[PDB]
Amino acid sequence: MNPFASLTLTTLTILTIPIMMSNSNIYKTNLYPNYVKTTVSYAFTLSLVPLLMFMHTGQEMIISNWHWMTLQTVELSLSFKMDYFSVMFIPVALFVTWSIMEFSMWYMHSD
Amino acid sequence: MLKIIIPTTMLLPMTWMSKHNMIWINATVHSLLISLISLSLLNQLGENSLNFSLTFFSDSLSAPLLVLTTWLLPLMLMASQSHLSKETTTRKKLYITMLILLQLFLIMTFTATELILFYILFEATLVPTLIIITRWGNQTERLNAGLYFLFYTLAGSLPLLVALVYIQNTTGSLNFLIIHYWSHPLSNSWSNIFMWLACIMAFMVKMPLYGLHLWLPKAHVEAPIAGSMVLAAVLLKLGGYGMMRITTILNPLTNYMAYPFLMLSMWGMIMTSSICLRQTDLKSLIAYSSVSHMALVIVAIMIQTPWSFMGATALMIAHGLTSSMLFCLANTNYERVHSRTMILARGLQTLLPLMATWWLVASLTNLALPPSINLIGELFIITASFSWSNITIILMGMNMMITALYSLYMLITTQRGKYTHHINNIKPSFTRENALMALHILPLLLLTLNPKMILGPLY
Amino acid sequence: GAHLARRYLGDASKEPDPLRMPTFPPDYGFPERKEREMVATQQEMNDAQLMLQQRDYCAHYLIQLLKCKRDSFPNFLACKHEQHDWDYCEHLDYVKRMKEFERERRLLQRKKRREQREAEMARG
Amino acid sequence: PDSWDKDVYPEPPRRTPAPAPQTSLPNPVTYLTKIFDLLVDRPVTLAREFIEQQHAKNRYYYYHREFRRVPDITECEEKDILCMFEAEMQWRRDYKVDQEIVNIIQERLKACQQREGESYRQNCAKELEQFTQVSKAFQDRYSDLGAHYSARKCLAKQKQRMLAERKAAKEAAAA
Amino acid sequence: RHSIFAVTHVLIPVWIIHYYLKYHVTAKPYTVVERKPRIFPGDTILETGEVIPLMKEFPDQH
Amino acid sequence: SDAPPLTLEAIKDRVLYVLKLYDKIDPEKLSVNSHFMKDLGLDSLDQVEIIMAMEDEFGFEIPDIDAEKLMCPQEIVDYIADKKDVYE
Amino acid sequence: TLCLGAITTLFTALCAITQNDIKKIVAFSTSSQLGLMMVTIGINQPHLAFLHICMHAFFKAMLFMCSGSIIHSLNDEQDIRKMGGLYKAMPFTTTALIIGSLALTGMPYLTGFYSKDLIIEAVNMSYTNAWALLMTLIATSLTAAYSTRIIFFAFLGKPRFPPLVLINENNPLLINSIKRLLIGSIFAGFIISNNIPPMTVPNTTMPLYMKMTALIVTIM
Amino acid sequence: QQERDPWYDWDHPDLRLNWGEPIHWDLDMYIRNRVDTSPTPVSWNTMCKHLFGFVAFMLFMFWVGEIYPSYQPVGPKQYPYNDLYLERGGDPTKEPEPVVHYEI
Amino acid sequence: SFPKYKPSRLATLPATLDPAEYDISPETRKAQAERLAIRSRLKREYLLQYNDPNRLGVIEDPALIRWTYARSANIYPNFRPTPKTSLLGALFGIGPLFFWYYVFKTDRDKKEKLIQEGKLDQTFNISY
Amino acid sequence: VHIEPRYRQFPQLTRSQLIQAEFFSATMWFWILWRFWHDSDAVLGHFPYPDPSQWTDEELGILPDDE
Amino acid sequence: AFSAPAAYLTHQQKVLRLYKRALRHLESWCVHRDKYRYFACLMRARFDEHKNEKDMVKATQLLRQAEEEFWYGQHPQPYIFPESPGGTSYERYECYKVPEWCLDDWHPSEKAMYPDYFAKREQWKRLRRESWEREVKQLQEETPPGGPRTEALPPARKEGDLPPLWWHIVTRPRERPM
Ligand SMILES: CCCCCCCC/C=C/CCCCCCCC(=O)OC[C@H](COP(=O)(O)OCCN)OC(=O)CCCCCCC/C=C/CCCCCCCC
Ligand SMILES: CCCCCCCC/C=C\CCCCCCCC(=O)O[C@H](COC(=O)CCCCCCC/C=C/CCCCCCCC)COP(=O)(O)OCCN
Ligand SMILES: CCCCCCCCCCCC(=O)SCCNC(=O)CCNC(=O)[C@H](O)C(C)(C)COP(=O)(O)O
Repeated sequence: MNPFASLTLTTLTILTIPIMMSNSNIYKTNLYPNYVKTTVSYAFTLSLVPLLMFMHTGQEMIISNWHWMTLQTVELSLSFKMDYFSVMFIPVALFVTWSIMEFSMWYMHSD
Repeated sequence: MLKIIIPTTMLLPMTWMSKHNMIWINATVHSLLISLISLSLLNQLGENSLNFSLTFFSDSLSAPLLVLTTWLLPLMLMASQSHLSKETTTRKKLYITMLILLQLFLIMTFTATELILFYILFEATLVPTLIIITRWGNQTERLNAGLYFLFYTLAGSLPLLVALVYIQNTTGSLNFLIIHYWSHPLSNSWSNIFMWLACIMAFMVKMPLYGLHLWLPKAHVEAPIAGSMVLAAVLLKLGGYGMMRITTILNPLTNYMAYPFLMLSMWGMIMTSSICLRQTDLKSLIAYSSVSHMALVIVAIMIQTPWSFMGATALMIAHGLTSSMLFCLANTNYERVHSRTMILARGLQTLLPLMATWWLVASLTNLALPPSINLIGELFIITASFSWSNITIILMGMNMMITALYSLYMLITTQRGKYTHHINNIKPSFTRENALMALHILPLLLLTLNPKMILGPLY
Repeated sequence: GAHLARRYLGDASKEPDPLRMPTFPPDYGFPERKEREMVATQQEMNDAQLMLQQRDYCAHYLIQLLKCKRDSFPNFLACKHEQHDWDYCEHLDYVKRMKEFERERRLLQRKKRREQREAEMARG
Repeated sequence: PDSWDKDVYPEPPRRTPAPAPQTSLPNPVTYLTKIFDLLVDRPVTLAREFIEQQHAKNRYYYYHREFRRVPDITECEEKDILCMFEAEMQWRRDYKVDQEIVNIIQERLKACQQREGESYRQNCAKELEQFTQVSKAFQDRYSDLGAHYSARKCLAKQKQRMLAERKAAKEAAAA
Repeated sequence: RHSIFAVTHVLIPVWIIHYYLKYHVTAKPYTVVERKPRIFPGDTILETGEVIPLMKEFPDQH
Repeated sequence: SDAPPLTLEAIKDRVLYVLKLYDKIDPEKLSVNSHFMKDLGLDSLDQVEIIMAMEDEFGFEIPDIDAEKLMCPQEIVDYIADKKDVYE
Repeated sequence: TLCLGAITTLFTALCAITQNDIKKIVAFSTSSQLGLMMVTIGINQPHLAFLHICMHAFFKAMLFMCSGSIIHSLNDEQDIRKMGGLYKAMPFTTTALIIGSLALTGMPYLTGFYSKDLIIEAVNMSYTNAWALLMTLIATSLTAAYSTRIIFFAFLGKPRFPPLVLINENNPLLINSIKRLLIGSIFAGFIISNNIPPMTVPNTTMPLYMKMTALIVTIM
Repeated sequence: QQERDPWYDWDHPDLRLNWGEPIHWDLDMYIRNRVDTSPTPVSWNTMCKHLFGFVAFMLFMFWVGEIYPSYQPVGPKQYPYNDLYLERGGDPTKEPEPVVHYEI
Repeated sequence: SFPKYKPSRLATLPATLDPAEYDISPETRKAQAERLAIRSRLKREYLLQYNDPNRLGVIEDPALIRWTYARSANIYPNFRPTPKTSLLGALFGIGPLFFWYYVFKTDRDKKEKLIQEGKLDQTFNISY
Repeated sequence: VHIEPRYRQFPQLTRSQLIQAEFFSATMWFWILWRFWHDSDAVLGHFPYPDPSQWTDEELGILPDDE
Repeated sequence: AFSAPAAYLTHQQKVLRLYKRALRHLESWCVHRDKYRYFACLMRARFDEHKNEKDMVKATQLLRQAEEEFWYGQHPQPYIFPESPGGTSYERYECYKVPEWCLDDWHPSEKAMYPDYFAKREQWKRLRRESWEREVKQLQEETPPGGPRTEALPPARKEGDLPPLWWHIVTRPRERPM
């Protein structure tokens, strides 16, 4: 159903996997920078799809998935906005970050 | 709720009946079990409090404090078994007895349904803390500190007792439920003004207020590690709990009477935040940070709005945990270097990386980083104050900046830079210290996952 | 721009005020003025959800351009006639606004000169 | 779905346009949607079918608690503690229900804003009017009680408001 | 093992997120809200089948 | 990758390369132990210029103190070797 | 907001046209671009500001990466007074920096055109503060003024680095990253600008002396 | 502490302090992570004058440009339905004053 | 000739521009020799302990202890109530309090008066 | 690839980097020229700016200082 | 950074330091090499003009005027070497220099790795322990009763000794440890 929400949330969720894996036996090896770069590349090419959906049909959404807490009449929930700005700036930021990480794999080789 | 009180009174003799080399293990294990049992009071009705008997009752404000105390005792036991290694068995058992008695008095204080019993236990908490400070300190100033820590309390709390009995002679009862249900307004008269002052001043000096805070740096510096933990984490919250319980009868005199205290709290929060910057000691900085946070809590309680009450409860719990962790972190360095100067040991990140991580996390939680409960309480208090008056934000905003500054300042002075080139006895961190840091820090994040447990009865 | 130089360095009463304008009746020197025609109705503009600033007398070409852009999505270079039509309609609106500005300016200067001439005649 | 009630949370009939392509180029979002369907939507649907099959083999019911009606604080004697306790509990329950009503109206308003896109200012101003009425009523009910609120304080505030209204009406009748 | 990274880093998270959004987030009202799609004069609505009218035959100049 | 592991031979070669290329020193008369004042005929300003040339050649600045007392090429190469931590 | 953006961009460009540290120059450059973005917001053109963000990210990141490559090549040297002729020693980074600088200055058909040109046109034809417009134009001139300073002092002339030459850029990671950002800064402006719906009424009737004023100030 | 010689072999190189020498009363303020009193290429009371003059001139010029704005020789923008009365807030039960725009 | 450089509190005079060093004297040379001797003796005392293989611990610096003691505990015994200290204490400890009290009291009085009149636009103020 | 230092000599270049840089500069210039050839208006404008002074007095509806 | 300073700077040292500072700032002003050579030759001629002055008062006055002129004409942003006290990478690697005594706290499982290195370290420690007493005796014998007058240290005089106070100078971590 409506892959917009699933893809928009997945492009943000899969960015946290290497952070969770920062304790396994991949963070102590030399393959971690390439792993993070590959994860960012995959996130970018996955986020390229909601951009296409928006440029086709102009689709925007809000996803209030987790209800955090309610203080009297005020309610605070985990809500994400997927309007033009977000779905347009996520791919650009991911592309720039991928390029910067590829550059850093060479610039920080002696760190 | 005797299922929590009795196990402490059983912790006493089993501590006194344990083997010479097994006191710490038994004490830690059974204190952790008691904390796990006390974790069952978090199930609170939204309508009214849990009234177990005619003497003990639990509210949504009492339960987080009880859990904090019961969780505190094992941490104090873990932190105390380093500098007490050379002590004799009898004196170790006496130290554990003082800690157990303090926890028992705090538990019976936070749940007493009658104001005179609450006062009796809230004053009975003075003896073990004074004994600990003046017997197991390190410097010659401890005695003086103890004297201050006594009299600054008693001179503020002896009038309260009179007020209390006077109330019992007028209304006819001091039970909290009857007091709340039969509450009546207080007229504007000098007699009622002095009644307000008598009822307020004890909890004001127990926070403490800006003008009455002189005892806190002495008590928190010359005390041993466990004394500092219990003073900065739970013993300070007694004043806030007492004010939140006692302000019910003080209306409507509070709106007129709160101006000097609010002004003092705001300006003293600014002043103590500024003082934290130019500090040559390490424990005094944490003490003054505690003073600033408690001044914010005082403002929240004084403005007397539901959002302010929620923020006050959250900030109380968060500050207790954070100050305890900071004191433990400072104590580790003090044990390494045998001095309290901040600039003595520098660049400890290159020597103790995991301790550097713990320092970073503690400093981040100290400056109200989102979405930690520290920021939740601070922001609720700030919003309530802004509703009270739109200018207050300025002062609040100023404090925030200064707060971050001094926090990072400390994190930069002790951890970053280069080492001192002549301290060669910095051994690698033990498992005990890392475990203590983790047990301090993990509950903060677990609570920020589910904040409604620490937002008090106004939720 | 030169209008700013004339207004701020010369005579302010000879130049129109962009804030309060027009200050003359719309039928002062006109024998008949036809009401400006709006093609799209309110419901169509509401359904298309253009904007609150794109709902001018030019909105019909904008709606057509948005539609033709939406159907011809994969190739984004198929919308040139509609874009040019919308730009031309915008240009016509802009030249209408310039006409109004010039009309108000010369109307104000003519009125002031006529008042001065009448005062000079009445001086005798 | 069938979980919530469609009258408490209303929505427009969801008119959506039909695809009317004017080019022979392969539309990429259609292919991507088909791939996403075939690769993601089917396994999750099968997993949900299995989980619902397991749930159907063991189903039990939980009931929404229904509370009686007890005398309120207006018909409570001054020093009769039991009736005051019952009235206070009932008033607190009513306060919580009132807050949840405000929450429902605010959720309606948020759906109003998000769904109507650019023309939100005009399409669903009815939700704005409903929220204005609800907020005004809630304010007049529980505005300035502050902390340590009680049924007696709300009753006193209401009595003051009715006295002011009566005085205003009597003064207006003398015009 | 050539492309198990995609199935272990993309397919599993998207499966979990799609399940959680489809059967838990959607089950509550006003959780996933989409702005109403634009309707232009000429398109036909799917469910109703009605077709919107052309916009007043506006005059053109080459 | 990064710079090669600079050695004493390279340091001496570069120092003699810049020094024998100085126009106030005969290339056929200077040696490793050639004192600047004694058997080369130079004043303090020339030694300052030589130190600055060394700094520009090796990309690091020698402080004014510890530069007044580098009076022969061997001393200069020894100072550079001690600062850069070279073995051979 | 408009006044703050104008003063920020003008002051930052004026400080940039003088710095000797290349990283400082590009930092003042991005600060001036942020000031221009706030100017765009102040004249009620939020979508133009967002488009400027999207376009600026590409070539500013590429310029920083080129500066970092130059720094790493010359043994971590950042002063432009000690970097001489790198036009032929580092050809790929020279090409990338030239393209990025031309895009930043507003080359009439690069990724920096579809944003900066529209921003300048909108500022010219709006009921705005005259002083803010003047500062914006002067900052537009100073942008090219500091860009040509970077190019001239970093790639033209004669070498000034230490004699031991370690200039080496034949590493696939750096080449690939710079190549991707170069393709972006060349084509992404045209691709994005033609694929989003019209979110504002365009400026269609303009005097010729105001339509091309951005080019005039850049060339000056 | 920044003015102290960086090339001296200090006992504490970061603080630039030797062991045993008297410590300034305000050392923690001058730790060079903080307030710096090093000499400046431009004298004080000259940097202050230049900076204050620049900021004051900028503020005054902004103010004078606010009351002498810049615009284009165009009339007000025209909108069809009473300046979009129904869409700019609504109130559809008041029949506002008609706003008529004529051709020109 | 050239514009003179005048030092300030936050921009001190450079060593090269100080007349105090060009005016040499045998007394100044003796003073510099004594200062160098003191510094060298302190450095030798530090280095003898620093390089000692046997010692393992912190080298106790009397200067640091003296500085902390002077900054923390030696202040009150050396305090005398003087007009300067009395005025400064009264000002810096009372004036801000009274100023903030007046500001907040004026603001709250204006707000309460506006509330009593009924002109404040309090709509949607559900949470306080 | 292995690149050795030069010590006052021009660094050893490679054919690959040279051809890459030349190709990218050439494609940038080709794109610029193509866009100018196809969309020159975006630089020069598409619609002429009318001269306000050259509008006859009648279409603006004014009377010649008579009434 | 290695040689102990003196109680004062002589006139020659002051003028040489001024000459070096002036040349560095002139090179900062004159970016290109040929222009820098031109103006450095001019500066050298200007310094050599008063080379043989014997009036100490006049020389001191000339130095004072020259330093005032330099302070007026100094570059606001002089070129600084990357690893100089003002450089962009001054203290960059101070976070990697771990003191050697930390190796004494390693776990035996960690010392199981690198056995030869720890054997060599044990030899070095034994040498230091043996030589310390001779070092301190030589230091106490070679000093005036009123303590040292300067920060310089004597060398090893007989064949069997090492220079006094050598352990922490020899065992510096590295210039680039990691
Ligand atoms: C409303 C709240 C109050 C507003 C803030 C006013 C200033 C607050 C006082 C600042 C406290 C500073 C003391 C404690 C911090 C420790 C000192 C410190 O940080 O060290 C100084 C350190 C070293 O300087 P460097 O140049 O980096 O030296 C490098 C070469 N070695 O620099 C600093 O960090 C100083 C920062 C102080 C900033 C003060 C000026 C800010 C004033 C801004 C006013 C304009 C507001 C903008 C209006 C926006 C329009 C709506
Ligand atoms: C850390 C040091 C802090 C010290 C704080 C101590 C000050 C506490 C405030 C005053 C306490 C005494 C108040 C009395 C207790 C309340 C009892 C009461 O309300 O009875 C009043 C009586 O009130 C009094 O008599 C009060 C007299 C006060 C005498 C002692 C003065 C103590 C110092 C005065 C100033 C303190 C207040 C500010 C102190 C700030 C902290 C420095 C009513 O009298 P009735 O018999 O009922 O008759 C009325 C009907 N006809
Ligand atoms: C860009 C910054 C501005 C430019 C800087 C301005 C500087 C102006 C320069 C003018 C110089 C003067 O007036 S100051 C005049 C200098 N005074 C003397 O020379 C008198 C005594 N001379 C000696 O002792 C030796 O000859 C000695 C020269 C030391 C060599 O000794 P060495 O054999 O051991 O190298």
